[PDB]
Formats: sequence, C-alpha cells, structure tokens
Amino acid sequence: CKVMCYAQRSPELLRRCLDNC
Amino acid sequence: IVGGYTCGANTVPYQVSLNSGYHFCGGSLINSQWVVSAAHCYKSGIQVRLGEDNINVVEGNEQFISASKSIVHPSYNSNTLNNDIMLIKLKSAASLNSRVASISLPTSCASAGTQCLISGWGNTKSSGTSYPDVLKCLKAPILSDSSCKSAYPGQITSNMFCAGYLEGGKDSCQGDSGGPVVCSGKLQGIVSWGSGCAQKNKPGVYTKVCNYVSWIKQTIASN
Ligand SMILES: [Ca+2]
Repeated sequence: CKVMCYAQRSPELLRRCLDNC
Repeated sequence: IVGGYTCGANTVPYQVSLNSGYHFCGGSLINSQWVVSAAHCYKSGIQVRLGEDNINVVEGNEQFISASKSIVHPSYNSNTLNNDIMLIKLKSAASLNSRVASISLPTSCASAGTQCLISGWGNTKSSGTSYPDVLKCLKAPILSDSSCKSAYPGQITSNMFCAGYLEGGKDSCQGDSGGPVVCSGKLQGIVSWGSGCAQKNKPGVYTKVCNYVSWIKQTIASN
C-alpha cells in the first residue's frame, strides 16, 4: 500500500496516502 | 519531468496547474469549462491555473479560476490506481485563444512506438528532488503491451499503458500527476504512477484516456 503511495506521480497527498495505509 | 527540456512559454496551451496555496498536480483543458486530471489528485479547495509558464511569478497570460466540481471516476481504486481519472468543472469558462487552448480527446487508441509529449512542473531529479519555476517537456514513445507488463508484473490493467525509456534518465515524476500525455494531437494519457522516476526498466504508467471518451462525454453532458 505504502510503496504504491510512493508510486503515485514529502508532499501532503503522499503523507495522507501513507497515513491511510 | 526528469531528462526533459524547457518547453517555452505557452507552447503547451492546454497544460493546467492545480493550486491550493501551492502546486500539487497538473491537468489538461479539454474545453472552456472542464479539465482532465488524475483521480488520485482529488482534493477540496482547488484553483485551476491556466496559461502558466513560471508558476512562481505573474507574467501576463494566467487565468485563475476556482473549480466548482471535481468528479473522480466511480470505479477508481486507490490501491491499484485503476481508473485514475478525474473531471474538474470550472466555476466560469476560460477565455480561449493561442496561449490557452483545449486539447482534443482521442477518437481511437494509440499504438506502441508512437511519440508523445509529456509536461509538468514535477521534480527534475531521479535521486534527490528539485522543482522548476517554468514548464518542462519530454518526448517519449509508447511501449508494447508485453514490455509494459514485463516491467510491472501483475499491476497493468487494460486502462493503463507505459511510455518512456527502458534505459533510465528520462521520465515523468512526482508533481507531474494529472498532467497530459499528447500523441498526434490527442490526449491519450494522464501522468499516473511509476516505480521511482527515471529508473532503468521502470518506465512511467499512464491512464489510457481512449477508454474514457464516452464517460467523459456523458459526464460532461449531464453536469
Ligand atoms: Ca505565472
């Protein structure tokens, strides 16, 4: 999940995704 | 965009920046009132910024317009990034001219080998990070189905395609998401995801816009 978060093309949206996993 | 070049001011006239006190995604103007971007760039409080070049300085041809609607695909999956597409309605129509212009939707899908133009204000470094002031450009070919599938085993749905360089050095990157992939004058792709930026055997992966034409058209017509 988190690795895929990182895949999306540290900014807030990434951080959200990261937190959400 | 890693390994690309300075586009020149307003030479990509459908390139939009999405802004909420800062730049967070790009998108494409498809008519005077609607923008295509990535579903994964969904947020509240979006300002659409049209005919930008330098996104840190007011230079002359900008239109700042608030989104009145953001319609993320109903079947968007945050885990797979399948159906990674969003429509944004502008609160009012943009003024259209040479420096702000809509880009056509595809009438068929494109094929492997076709050259395309990918643009954005995303990071320019493949290790480390660096964000440009002005718009960056990259010419990149579409890759065969098998080469894409072979680069990302099990992750490529029928609504995705790869484009780029297997050898490294040249790719889209963080910050470019939502942005256009233009091939023979059509919006075929949307900057979506990839495994690093500009890594060998890890090309980029783009939302296949030709599968969404009817959806786009019908969503627009009903909103
Ligand atoms: Ca500007």
